[PDB]
This record gives sequence, C-alpha cells and structure tokens, in this order.
Amino acid sequence: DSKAPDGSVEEFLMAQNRFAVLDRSFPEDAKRLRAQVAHELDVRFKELEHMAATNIFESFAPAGGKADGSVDFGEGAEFCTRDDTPMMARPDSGEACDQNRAGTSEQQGDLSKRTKK
Amino acid sequence: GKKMMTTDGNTATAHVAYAMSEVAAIYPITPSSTMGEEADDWAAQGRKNIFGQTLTIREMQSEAGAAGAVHGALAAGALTTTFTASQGLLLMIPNMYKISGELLPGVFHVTARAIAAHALSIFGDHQDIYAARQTGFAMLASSSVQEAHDMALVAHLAAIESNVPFMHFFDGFRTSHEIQKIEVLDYADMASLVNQKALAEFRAKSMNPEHPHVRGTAQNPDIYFQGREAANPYYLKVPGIVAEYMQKVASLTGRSYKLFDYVGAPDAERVIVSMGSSCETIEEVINHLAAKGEKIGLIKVRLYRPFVSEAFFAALPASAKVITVLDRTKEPGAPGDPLYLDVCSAFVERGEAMPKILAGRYGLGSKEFSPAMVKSVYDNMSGAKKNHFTVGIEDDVTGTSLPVDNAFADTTPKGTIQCQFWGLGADGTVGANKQAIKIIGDNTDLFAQGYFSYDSKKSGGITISHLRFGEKPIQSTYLVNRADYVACHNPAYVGIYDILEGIKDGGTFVLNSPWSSLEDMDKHLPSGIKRTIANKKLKFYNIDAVKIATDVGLGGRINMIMQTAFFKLAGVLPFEKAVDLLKKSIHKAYGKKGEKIVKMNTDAVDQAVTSLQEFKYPDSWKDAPAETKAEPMTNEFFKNVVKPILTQQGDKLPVSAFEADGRFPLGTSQFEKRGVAINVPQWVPENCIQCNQCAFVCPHSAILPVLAKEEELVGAPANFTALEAKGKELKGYKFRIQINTLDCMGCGNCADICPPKEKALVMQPLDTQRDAQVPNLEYAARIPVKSEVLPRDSLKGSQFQEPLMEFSGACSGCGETPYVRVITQLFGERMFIANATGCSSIWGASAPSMPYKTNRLGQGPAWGNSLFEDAAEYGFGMNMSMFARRTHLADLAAKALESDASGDVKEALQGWLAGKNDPIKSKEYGDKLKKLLAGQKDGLLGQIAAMSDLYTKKSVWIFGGDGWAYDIGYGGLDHVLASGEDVNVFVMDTEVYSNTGGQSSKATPTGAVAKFAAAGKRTGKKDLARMVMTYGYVYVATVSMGYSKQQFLKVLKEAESFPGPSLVIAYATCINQGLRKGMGKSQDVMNTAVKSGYWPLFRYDPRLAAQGKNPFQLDSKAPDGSVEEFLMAQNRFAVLDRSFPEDAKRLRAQVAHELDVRFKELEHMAATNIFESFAPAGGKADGSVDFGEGAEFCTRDDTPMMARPDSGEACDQNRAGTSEQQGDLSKRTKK
Amino acid sequence: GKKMMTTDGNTATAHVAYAMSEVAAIYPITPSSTMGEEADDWAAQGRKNIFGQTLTIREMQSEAGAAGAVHGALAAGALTTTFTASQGLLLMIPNMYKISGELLPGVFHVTARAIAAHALSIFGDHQDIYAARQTGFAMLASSSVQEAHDMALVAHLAAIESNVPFMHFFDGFRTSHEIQKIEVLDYADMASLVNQKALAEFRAKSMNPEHPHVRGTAQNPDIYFQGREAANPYY
Amino acid sequence: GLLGQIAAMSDLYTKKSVWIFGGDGWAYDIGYGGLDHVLASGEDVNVFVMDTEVYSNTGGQSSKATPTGAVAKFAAAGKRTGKKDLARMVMTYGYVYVATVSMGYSKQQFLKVLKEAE
Amino acid sequence: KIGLIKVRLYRPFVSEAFFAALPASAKVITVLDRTKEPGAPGDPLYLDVCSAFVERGE
Ligand SMILES: Cc1ncc(C[n+]2csc(CCOP(=O)(O)OP(=O)(O)O)c2C)c(NO)n1
Ligand SMILES: Cc1ncc(C[n+]2csc(CCOP(=O)(O)OP(=O)(O)O)c2C)c(NO)n1
Ligand code: SF4
Ligand code: SF4
Ligand code: SF4
Ligand SMILES: [Ca+2]
Ligand SMILES: [Mg+2]
Ligand SMILES: [Mg+2]
Repeated sequence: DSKAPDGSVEEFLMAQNRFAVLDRSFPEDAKRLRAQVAHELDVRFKELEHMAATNIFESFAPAGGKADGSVDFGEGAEFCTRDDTPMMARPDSGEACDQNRAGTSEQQGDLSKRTKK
Repeated sequence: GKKMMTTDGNTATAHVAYAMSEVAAIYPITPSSTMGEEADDWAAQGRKNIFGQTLTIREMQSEAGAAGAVHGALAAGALTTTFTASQGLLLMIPNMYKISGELLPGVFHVTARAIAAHALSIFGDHQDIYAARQTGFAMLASSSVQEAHDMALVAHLAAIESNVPFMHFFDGFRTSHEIQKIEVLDYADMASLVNQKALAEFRAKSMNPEHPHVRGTAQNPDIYFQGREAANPYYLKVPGIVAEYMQKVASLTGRSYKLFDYVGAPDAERVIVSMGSSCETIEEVINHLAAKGEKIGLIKVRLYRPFVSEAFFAALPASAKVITVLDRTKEPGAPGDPLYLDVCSAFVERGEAMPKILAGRYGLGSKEFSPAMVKSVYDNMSGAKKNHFTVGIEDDVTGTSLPVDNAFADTTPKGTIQCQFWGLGADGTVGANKQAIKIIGDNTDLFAQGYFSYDSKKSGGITISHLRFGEKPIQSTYLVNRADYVACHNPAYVGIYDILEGIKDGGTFVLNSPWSSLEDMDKHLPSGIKRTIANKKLKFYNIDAVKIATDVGLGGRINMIMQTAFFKLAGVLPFEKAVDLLKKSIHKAYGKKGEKIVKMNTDAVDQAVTSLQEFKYPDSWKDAPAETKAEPMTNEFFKNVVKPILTQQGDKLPVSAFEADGRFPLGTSQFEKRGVAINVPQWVPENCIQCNQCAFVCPHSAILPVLAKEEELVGAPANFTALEAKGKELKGYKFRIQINTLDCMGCGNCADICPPKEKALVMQPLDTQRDAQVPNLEYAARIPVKSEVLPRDSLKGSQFQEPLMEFSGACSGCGETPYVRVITQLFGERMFIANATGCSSIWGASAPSMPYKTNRLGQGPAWGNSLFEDAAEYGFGMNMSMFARRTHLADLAAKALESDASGDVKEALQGWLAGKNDPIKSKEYGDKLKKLLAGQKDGLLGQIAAMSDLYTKKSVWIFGGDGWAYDIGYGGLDHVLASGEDVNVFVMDTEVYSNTGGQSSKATPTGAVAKFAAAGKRTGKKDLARMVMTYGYVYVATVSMGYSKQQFLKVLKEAESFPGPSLVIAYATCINQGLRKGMGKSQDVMNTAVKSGYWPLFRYDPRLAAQGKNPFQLDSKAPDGSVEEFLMAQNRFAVLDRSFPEDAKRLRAQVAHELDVRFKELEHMAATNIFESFAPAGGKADGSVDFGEGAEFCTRDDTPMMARPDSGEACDQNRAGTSEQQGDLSKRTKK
Repeated sequence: GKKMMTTDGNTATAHVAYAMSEVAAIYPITPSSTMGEEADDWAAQGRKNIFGQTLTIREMQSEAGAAGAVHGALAAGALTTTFTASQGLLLMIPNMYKISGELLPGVFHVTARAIAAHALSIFGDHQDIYAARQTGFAMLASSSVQEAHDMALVAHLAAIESNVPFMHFFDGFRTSHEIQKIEVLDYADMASLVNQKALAEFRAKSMNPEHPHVRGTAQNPDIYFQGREAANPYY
Repeated sequence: GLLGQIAAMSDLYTKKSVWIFGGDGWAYDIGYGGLDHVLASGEDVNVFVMDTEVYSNTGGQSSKATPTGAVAKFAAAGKRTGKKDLARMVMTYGYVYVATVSMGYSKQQFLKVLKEAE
Repeated sequence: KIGLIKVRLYRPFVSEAFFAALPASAKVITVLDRTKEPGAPGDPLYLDVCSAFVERGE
C-alpha cells in the first residue's frame, strides 16, 4: 500500500532523540547504524515488492468438514503405537502388539521363510 | 439415576467435568492428560453436557495459555474447566489470583503431582496443589476413585453458587490411575442440583458490550487494600455452600461427607490428620487395629481451603491426647508443612487443651504409604513421639525417619483376593487385566481394584500388575505385598527379579515357560524359588503359553492363555461361571473377523484349562543348593546404586546414597546390557563394502565398527573375522563390523539400509548370536577407536569416533537417537546440552540409566534438563556463563602478556587469545598452557592455571522436540535465536507431542490424526523455519538422515561453526506415527519424506549474504509424486482414510498442494538476488547514554512507573503545542 | 572503606548486586526496574565487579525466560543475580524450585509488590514473596534503605557459602524508592568477605564437558523421596 | 419454555467483535507465544498492536520491536540487532489476515484495514 | 511496656532465634502480615509463629 523509500530516512531518524543522542555521543557508530537502517528497509521493501508480484500463493479453505466422529491414531496399526511408559498409559491401553523388537515385516517374513521347519 | 462403572480417578472426574462445563481450555501433562483426552473423545462421539451441548474444547500452547483462556471464557459468561498438574499448575498460578480475584465460578481438576527440584517426577504428591494454596481458590480433596467423582460434582456446584473458583484434586497415579468399581450419577441428576438463580446471575454479570463494565483496573494505595477485602463475604459463605452440596449429593447417592470427617474409636487417644488417598489405607488399618482394642482414629480433610477450624474441631475426639498431621509435601526451611501449620493455628486459636501435635511427611513422588507405615505413625504417638519425621524412607543422614516393620500383618478385609502379574511390555498382560476387572465387576457383587506399575524403559519394559477383588470395599491404596496369586508372564524374569516376594503360604504361582520337564525346570528355575515354592507349599503351575498359542494358531501371543490361567486358578470365581464368562467375552470382543479368529481364542482357552495342571515338585527343593555368582565386573556406583534400582530395590536405598543436588554420573547404561531384542543383525563379511552406514543409522549405538592393525588382533577370538580395510588411507588396517547383540533392540534399520543387494547384514534370533558375539563385542570394545585416521565429519570417518550417547531407553528404531548420537561424535567432548523435557529428556536421563557417556579422556556432554518450557533460555544462560568466565580468562591472559611471564607462556597466551573462539586453536594453545602452567598456584599464572576447563571453545546446544519448539518454548526459542549469540538449537521433529501420548502440536501436519486432532488436524503445519529465517542473521537448516547422511553432517558442521544463532530441524520418525512396515523402515521413510516433497531440505547461511552470495540454498529435488504412498504408509494418515474416506482424500490432497506451493516458494528464494548484508558485530566501545538526554520535550511521564533516581527535571511536556506553534504564538503576542 | 551516599533502596542494593555477580538475566517490572537499568548503565560504563570484570547483562523475553537463563548461568558456574517483583516473580517460581533443588548460589533481589487479583497494583506488599515461600529459597528481609545495602551483601555472601539460593527483598516503593543518606561499602571490602574455597568448589562442580555429569534426571517412586531429603544438611 | 430461554439470551443475538489490544512488548516478546498460537487457531478474533518500538509504560526498555541503532534501556549504545519482523512471520501461515498501518500517512488505508481485518 | 521483634531471615524460620528475641514478660503478641491468603486460617508469618509456640509447649 505504500511506495519505495523516498530517501528521507536520515532526517526521519535524526529528528528523534532516540537516534540523535547516539549521534551526539558516538558519532562513528551512529552513522554506521543509521546507514544500516537505510540498508535494512531497502532490502525489506524490495522483498515486499517481490511478494506483490509473485504468482505463487497458497489456496485457502475457511473451514468445513470434521463432523461427528473421531479416531485414535493407534487404531488398526500394524506395530505398537505407544511405549511401555506410565506417561502413555491410558484407560484403554494394554493390548498386545508388535513392539518393533523383531525387525521389519519383510525381515520377519524372510526370517520365517529361512527357518520354516 | 445411578449406574455402576469401573474406571479410574481421571475418567471418574472427567465424567462430571464434561457434564458441568460449556468450555475447556486444555494442555496435556502427565498424569492429568487422560481427562482432556476423554473429554475430546466424548465431544466427538456426540456426548451432551447438562445444557444438551457438546463441550467446546481447545488445546492451548501451554498451561499459562490455557489458564488465560479459562479466565477469558469465565469473564465472558461460560462455565469452564481445565485439567492439570505439577509444572502445569504452577503456570496457571498468575491467572488463578485473577480468577478468584474476579469471583469467577471456574473449576480446575488436578492430579496432584510432584514438582521438579533436585529431579523431575511425574508421580503423586501435594507439592503442586500446596503451591497454589494462596491464590484464593477453594481446595477440595478426594481420597479415592469414588470420591473423585463425588467431589468433582460438589466442586462445580459450589463454584456456581459461591462465585469462588475451586480446585478439585486427587493424588497423581495413586488415585488418578487406580481403577475401581464405583457408582456415577446421570447428567440429569447433576443438572437438577444446579442453583439456577446463581447461574443466571453469573451470565448477567458477565462481559458483554450490550451491558459492559471494565474489569482489571490498576489501583493506587488509596483503594487497593479495600478492594482486596471486599470479597470477604463470599469466602465466609463457601464452606456452608460446600457442606450443603455434599448433603444434596448425598441425598442422591447415599454417600455423605463433611468438611472434615472422622473415622475410628470415639475415645481415640492417638489421632492422624491426613488428606488424599492415604486416608483410605489409614482407615483400613484403623479397622484392623481398633478391633484389637487400640484407641486410634483419623480425621479426613475434605475442604482444605477455606480452612474452617470449627468443622475441624467438630471431628476431633475430646480424648485425643496426641495427634499427628501428615503432609504429602516438603517446604524447605519452613517451620512445618502446610496442613500441620493450619492445624497448629486451630489449637492456639482455640486456646484450651493443647494435645501435643506432631508433623510427619510421607509419599513424595508416589512413594508407598503402606499399612506398616501407618502402624509406624501410630506407634510413634505412643512411643518416642519423634516430630517432623519422614516415613517411607531410611533417613540415615539426618535421622528424621521412623523405622518400619514389614512383618506387620495383612490388613485387607476378610475375603479379599490379591493378585500380582509380571509382564513384558506389549505382551498384553495389562490389557487382559483391565478386561478381567470389567468381566468380574460387571458380573459379580465383588468390588474390584487395579493398579499398574510400568517401566522407564519404553521397549521391552517390565509391567507389574496389582489386582484386588473382595466382598468388602477396597481401601488398599498401596501395592499388593502378600499375594494369593502370582503370575510371571516372562520366563526371563524368573532369575532376575524377586517374583515370589511376600507370596502367601498355599498361594498359587503360575509361570510361563517351556520348562515342562522336571529336568528343564530344575535347570532354569533358580534355587531360591524352588526353596520358596517348597517351604510355602505353593501351588506351582507351568504352562508353555508360547507353544499353546502357536498350536491353536494364535501365533505365539500368550495373553489369552495367561488370561485363562487367571480365571481358572485365581480363586475369585468358581470354574463354571469363570470359564463360561471368559468365553462369552471372547465373542463380545473380537468377533471382528468372522468366527475364525474367535475359534482360535475359544480353542486357546479350552486347551489352556486342560494343560493347566499343578506342576509337582520334589520335597528336595526345600533345600536345593544355593548357586554361585557369575556376576560381571562393573562400577561400584553401578554395583551399589543403579543395579539395586534396576532390580526394583530402589526403595531400600537410604538417603545417604544420593547426591544432595540430584546429580548422576555419566555412562551408567554401559552395564545394563538388557538383551531384549527378539532378532539382531548378523554381519556377513563376504558382502560388506565397508561403508559404515549401519553404525551411523543405529538408534542405540549397537553397531561398533572396528579398524585394527594386525597387532591388535593377536588374542582375538577365532571367529573375529576381519576384512582387509578398503581405502588408500586405511592400508594396513583390518576392518570389522561388530554387533552388540545385548544392546541391540532389533529394529532392523541397519539391515534394511545396508547397501549391497546381497545384504552384509541379516536378521537372526538373539539366541543364535549372543554366545559368539558377546565375547566378541567384549573384545572389540578393548580395541582403540581410530579417530585420527579419517575426517571426523565425513560419513565413514564419524563412525570411527567414540559415540557419547549409547544404549538409551528409547523405543526400538527411535528416529531421534540416531541424530544426537552422531552429533556427539562431532562435538561431544566440548558440548553443553540444555534438554527440553520430552522424549529426549526421558531416554536421555531417566534415573538410573544415563546413556550419555565420556570419551577415553573423561570428556563428554555436560547434560541438563531444566523445564519443558525453558530449554532455549537455559542454554542461553550456559552461554552467558561461558561468555563471562572466558572473557575473564582472556582479561587475565592479556594482563599476563604484560608481565615477566616466560617467552613460551606468553607465546601460548597470545596464541590462545587469537584463537579463543576457534575449536581447533583454542584447544591447541590451551593444551600448551595446561602443560606450561602445570602446578602453578600464585598470582596471574595461578588464576589462569585454575581455568583450564575453560581453555577450549565450548559448543552450547539446546535439544528439544517439536512440541517444545513450536508451542510451549517457542517464545523462548524465538528470543534466544534473536539475541544473535552463539548457541545451537537442534529440534527433533516428530510432528507430535510424543512423550506424553501423541497429542497434536503446531508442528503436526494437515490431515494427520493425533490427540485433539482426531478427525485429522485442520490447520497446516506451522512453518518455524521460514519464520526464523526472517531475521536474516540466524543460520537455519532442515535435515533428514534417511535422505542424506552427508547433508546432515554438512549442516552440523555449518550450524555449529556459525558464530551466531543456529536452528536445525530434523525429521524424526516415531512409533506414534504408526509406520505400517515397522520402525525398521525409518531411514527409508525419512528418505521418502524428502523425495516426495513433504520434507524439503535446505540451508540458510548468513555468511554467504555477508559475501555477496545468496544465503538460501536448496538441497533436495522437486516433489517426485510419491506423497500419497508416503502418507498412506503411516497409520496417523491411514486411520482417517479407513474411518472418513471423503475427508481423508481431501486432507491428503491439500497436503499435496501445500508441499507443492511451498517447494515453489523455496525455489524462488534460492533464485533471488535480493538479500540483506551480514555483520557478526562491529562497534561497541565503552560508554552508555540514556534515551532522554538532550531531548527537547519531556521523554518520560508523570507516572510512578517511569520515575528513576535521576528524573524530576523540568521539561516541556507537550501541553503548549508544537515548537512552531509555540513560536508562531510567541510572535503573535509580542508585547 | 566506607562511603556516605544518598540513594534509594533500589540503587543501594544494585550497588552490592553488581559487585557480587558475574552474570545477570533480567526483565523489567515496576518497581524493581531501576536495579537492572542501573546495572546495565554501570557495565556499559565499564564498572568492575569484585572480579575486575564488567557485568554480563542480557534482557530476556519475560521473567520466566530470565529465570531459565539464571538457572543455566548458575548451572554453568557463574555467580548470577536478577531483579524482580509481583507477576514477574510468579513466572520465576518453576525455575526457583530447580535453582534451590540443585543447590545453586543464586540471588534474587525483589521489590515486594502486590499481586494482581481483583485489580492490578504496582505498589508494595508481601503477596509476591509469600507466594514463593515453598520454593526452597532462603528469604532475607531488609526494612530500610540502609538495610537493603547490608542484607543484599549478606545474601550474596551466604548463598555462595551455603549453596542455597537467596531472595533478598524489601518493600516496593516504601523502601525501593525512598531515598536516604546511608553508608555503603567499597567493592574491595565486599570481595574480602567472600569464601574463596566455597566459590572455587561451586566452579568445579559446575557443568563443563571437561568433567561432565547429568542434572535434572526424571525419577521414579523408588528414589525420588530420598533425593528430596538429601539436601537437609545444607538447609 | 424455549421462547423464554431464547428471550433471556438477547445479549447474544448480534454478532460480537472480539479484539485483543497490546503494545509491541506484549506482541513481539512476552505474549508472542500466545499470540502466535491464537493466530494459528484459525478462529475469528482481531488483534491490534500499537507499536511504540519500546516498552513504554515501564520506562523505555528495548523490545524486539526496537529498531537497529535506537537508544533504549538495555540498548544504551543503540540496539545492535534489527527489528523482529512479526508481520512477515505470521504471514507464513497463509490463513491469517495481516496488515500494517500509519494514521499520518493515510487515514483512508487505516479505515480500509479495520473493515477488512474485522 | 511494649516491644518489637523484627524478622530478618524469614526462611529458613529458626524458632530458637525467634525465642531468643522474645521477652519472657510478653503476655500478648500480635503478628503483622503484609498480605492476604483468602480462606487460610491465617497469613504466613502468623502461622509460622503459632507453630513456634506449640512446639515449644510451654
Ligand atoms: C509447564 C509444563 N507443561 C506440560 C508438560 C508436559 N509435557 C512434557 S514433555 C511434553 C511433550 C513434548 O513434545 P515434544 O517437544 O514434541 O517432544 P517429543 O515428541 O517427546 O520428542 C508435554 C506435553 C511439562 N513437563 O515438564 N511442563
Ligand atoms: C509477568 C510480567 N508482568 C508485568 C511486567 C511489567 N510490564 C508491564 S507493561 C510492560 C511494557 C509494555 O510494553 P508494550 O507491550 O510495548 O506496551 P506500551 O509500550 O506501554 O504501549 C512491562 C515490562 C513484566 N506487568 O502485568 N512481567
Ligand atoms: S537392528 Fe536396530 S538396534 Fe539393532 S543394530 Fe540394527 S539399527 Fe541398531
Ligand atoms: S551397512 Fe552393510 S556394507 Fe555398510 S559397513 Fe554396514 S554391514 Fe558393511
Ligand atoms: S520419539 Fe517416539 S520412537 Fe523415539 S522414544 Fe519417543 S515415543 Fe519412542
Ligand atoms: Ca552456532
Ligand atoms: Mg515431538
Ligand atoms: Mg510499546
């Protein structure tokens, strides 16, 4: 909504004591820092200009869906979804499952094949 | 009306909370998490509250955030609750003053849990609720599952009518996780007790622009004090409102309560005053002892705040000559704990008989408070009468403990059956027990009780169940110590844990094992057990549950067989009804897939009953010869401290055994060697290309690469096969991949990722590998690690470095541990780690197991866990200390340069100064100082000499999960990265609150199913990386091991070396994500996460900007189209698809779209030529200046807030207008 | 030596605090703000503490962030302080249990101020310090401008030797802002009262990769209670 | 009955406008974690930040909103880190309305933003 | 005949040092608390002092 830096930052900064005292006490550092501010806003503005010209933007869904129903992230999982800790214990936990101590499904599968009997 | 139900304190209270509330602002914290999760589940199922509405629940970023939202909802006219504990409650404190200060009817339900001091504890005690005793909240205690339900109802009702917020609390775990058969009220009955007039007034006085007011004013000394006292009338009436509601509820339930209730002998001489679950056990003991003539009693405190002295005396027997107040907390330095102090005040105020009061402390962190301990307390009042004592520990350093005699008789009511079950995590024991509680509770008049103890270990951990059944109410809020029935579901436990401890004579002990024959049984079964089985005439039963299961086809799952064992031999029910009942439940449950799966179970039962016969043992066992002690060599600390704890004997360690500040030594996990993997990798040297990827990938450091020169293999076992080392730099070396079979967890990542098609690593049953590999690893461990042969930060070279974090308690195939492990191979010897609470802190430092260790020189990560919310700040503090102390050192160094110090010293000092912040040089010159200044103890050189542990530059790291980084600690992380200082933050993104139960975090992606996002999270994943990249001066990068190990190392080296803030986000697979083919596919999944475009890798390096180049670099390719398969391969996405196909399709499409847009944006970033210049510093100088010096107008106001020592000078305060306006005006008036 | 000066409670205690600390993590809150600002001005001006160094002061995003930083600096062997009150002290409570729980020589200087309930107040009372009484911090009260200087000194010396963190407190405004002609001590005098061996032990037991340990473990019911009682000899 | 209950809820009939006011210290520092989380919630609320680029009321202390080179308490030689870019940070969500205003430059643009934000 | 006991070290509260400052002739003592804990049977300092007298048991 606004335009490119018009070049008056310096007078803008120097017109405020929060910047001016620095100038009166530490001239060298202050000029560097005021120059740094002019640089920052210069880069920022260019970035804002690019944002305004991009044609790369996320869509947008206001809401809608969910409805009645909820499912536990553990339901129907092939391997244990919770640990053996008191922290993950819940009223409905405690059922047997593959705790990943026997290896992958294919690994277990191939081991079976190799030991058949 | 009424309704019988078997649940725990949590669900029992959430039952009422849901009904009485319109809104809940929530945050998860153990052990209160279950409440919020049940509420969310019920809301989704369509459960209506007393207003016929579904509860409005939202999860906040922290408990501080929840307390604020709670305050908002209440101020805005809606009844509101929240559930919390420990650290969580502390964060609500500020808002509690506001909520009571504004007389709002809020209700907080809390699982009383210990506060972190010398250490963290998720267990139960009152340290947290007592910390809020001065906030103005009313405090009501429930001492049992049944009471939790009743008190939760009283609290809500009283809050509505009194306008005083309530905190309803019950003991963490001891009451919250104990399951009992209790009675609950329908919602309509709860509704009928609500004071409608008061409720209407609540809504009418609430915030609303149609009849507004202003709340939260700022007041001066003239009126604040009066304003604070104006609520007095409300607090004077709450006690009567509470008593009134206990009676109204009692008129519906038949269970009466008082502010303070008395139990025991009417003429008792010795009385206990207690609060919480301890009262149940205290009463059980009273009944027992009193029936023997002892004159004791107990005062149960219900309403702790306001404390009505009158009601307390109304319950005090006039004959009481001695009374002890039990406080479940410790307030260091206080003349006494909370309750004791309150009681003391009641007596001095009464100003009459002074019956001698004693203070006692008990149960910190769910410490057992058994009948024997109650006996101790009672004997104390008639004996020594030690004051300010502790019970439950042996205080051998200060002597404040009461001795405890465990020969005390069982005090459970006549006819109570007590059972104990020892199981292996994931074997289904707990589940079957919980099911057995229901079955029995729903089909008999028996009261049922269950309590479960778990493991700090996440995988292959031990579970021990405590179940009780009886004709009389169960008040035993302590573990079973004299069982009638003991079951050991894992043969391995037989010779490592005291399985039969306390088992009653004639009791029955069932064991799962293949030792069916008297020969095998005598071989594997230890002697002590035989001796015990014999001398107690126990009814021993062996059952090869693994064989039976396999036989009937259950595939080796033993839960159904052991369940049968319980029903048939426990003695709680007659065989007929028992087996009959079990079978009916088999059909009820299961029956999911035809009658096929059913039959297998019915069959399992039938065959279990038949095979279950009393194992007959010879009378010879009565004195079977004691064995030897083939115990390996290990630490004295491990010998005297950690092993005793690992074997469930921690309770016997006296306080003299611990460090006052709670610290633990590094590397105690080295000697655990648990051997819990079912299958471990077997090296096949014929196919090995000597790449070192297997060791790089291991979540536990179970793979040890060996690089030795023939001289080192002289005494190597015959089978220590070693290939000739490949590579021009490793000519004369021999190579070998040694497998640590006992530490391996059997996940399968190494084998799944091994390069050659003809795998060099193949999975095999542990038993087929240990004998050969145990003595092999023990030999390899003695071979010097060749850290100098290859570049430390190269893929192959890093595995030739000592890993400083091994054998942690992480799950098998954990996606976080591989990352930290290599990080330590790169900076381990000089790092500080400020670890956020979460999985990384639980596998990282759960006493007594400490995975982080020191290298050969004794150097290693200085590790610490402050809180969950402050990890970044904690690290920033470590950074500040280093800055100040090393600046001091530099100062001392510079002074020494200008002294007559020798030429060499000066040369070294000058070298150090020039390389102070460089890892290489600071160490190089620092090491010379250590040598040159050795022994020096006077003057400058002496001061410098004493600072050698500050010589080489340190590496400060902040470790944390996504929950910490994107939610609760985000504000802190943001501020610390913005400080521009040299710290390194490493975020292990599991896209969920893993540790606490898989709750949704802002790092959780669109459509992922997690707690509080059970229909698929409806907002996209928070982009933490792009947010901190807006600073321009912070190094930001994302990694994914499975995709590229080289980029990971590159990022590690770049982030650490960056002389400013670094943020690294790694994709970490987790069991909560439910990888369909096992966690052994983690590396593959990480790989796909990147290739699919889901988790793009990049690096934002500010020093490139400093040198005219683009700071942003893309490290991965555009989306390859595999998202759908990537997502569908994880249960967190697939469960949604099976339950809500439409939405699931939509959510997965959105995800594809989000990642597509994001990559495009990352592409333009990498192609941009618009970037800010960078400067690590430049300037400073000595001198300050105030913002108001020399200003033309006043720069500060007339407020007490801006007043400073130097203010008060006259200035133009802008009431005369502008400089020109004043000028022009002066001109226009001239005169 | 001794030196007569006219100042208020705030700067009288900051005089001591500056001298006795190496690090300070702060956040501004009335009426304690003056202390941190004085400390920052003096360091920027190059004033030396008893170690001949300028104070390392950083401003955090809140008092919770300040308390976390303080915990970290102490854990890493640096004498550290902070200035706070009211709502600010409340956010420090979690870390206070940690700081005392790990027996660190921290020192908090607070201008005791009213807590916000029915209304907010920047004025003085003990509602805030009483709210942190169970955290395990020793608590030393100064009832006058002259006492603030003296108790602040005692608090620092005692925390170093005892390993128990201290909270030195005085009334908001009534003492923090009252000015009086008092006597202060030179920094050399303060340095001479310091227990050198206790200070050295504090450095040597601090976090450092050269000689690591782990702190902040998670503990089960078997040992937590014993661990909480182990600190008794210190108290 | 029903009509009665509906009648008693007339102060809820018209849609309300929920506003959160706060300075830069609150938004960029102490309350940022909360602000970030609430904006990410997706709910209908409006936050208005009055940026003075300093903690004004308590005495002029620096905040992350303080710009490079500005003198303020704890920035007594000029702040040596630049202004935190709060705006670009919350603009990364994509579903949050974000705007900056300055009355003196344009009163019209300020009004338009109010209308669009609300 | 009146007096005042000034407390310097509030925590740890040392009863022994408290009593060393209390005149044996004291017949009435009032504890002034500069706070308000709603519902408490008394404010902090008061409660600490009451505890000192009960333990002394004289
Ligand atoms: C003040 C506070 N609120 C809540 C909690 C509980 N808590 C501890 S760890 C955790 C989840 C951590 O998630 P994450 O950060 O993503 O790491 P992880 O997934 O476990 O690896 C929670 C909710 C704590 N615990 O001191 N402290
Ligand atoms: C927990 C806490 N509370 C209060 C304060 C003190 N405080 C109040 S307002 C403020 C600065 C506000 O700055 P800002 O947000 O930029 O608004 P303003 O500039 O005055 O308009 C501080 C440091 C620090 N009052 O509850 N910490
Ligand atoms: S199976 Fe897993 S735990 Fe075992 S060595 Fe391989 S990567 Fe490590
Ligand atoms: S991953 Fe396979 S080829 Fe590579 S070092 Fe390990 S065993 Fe050898
Ligand atoms: S991050 Fe997941 S896989 Fe790793 S220890 Fe935690 S719960 Fe287990
Ligand atoms: Ca860095
Ligand atoms: Mg996580
Ligand atoms: Mg401001």
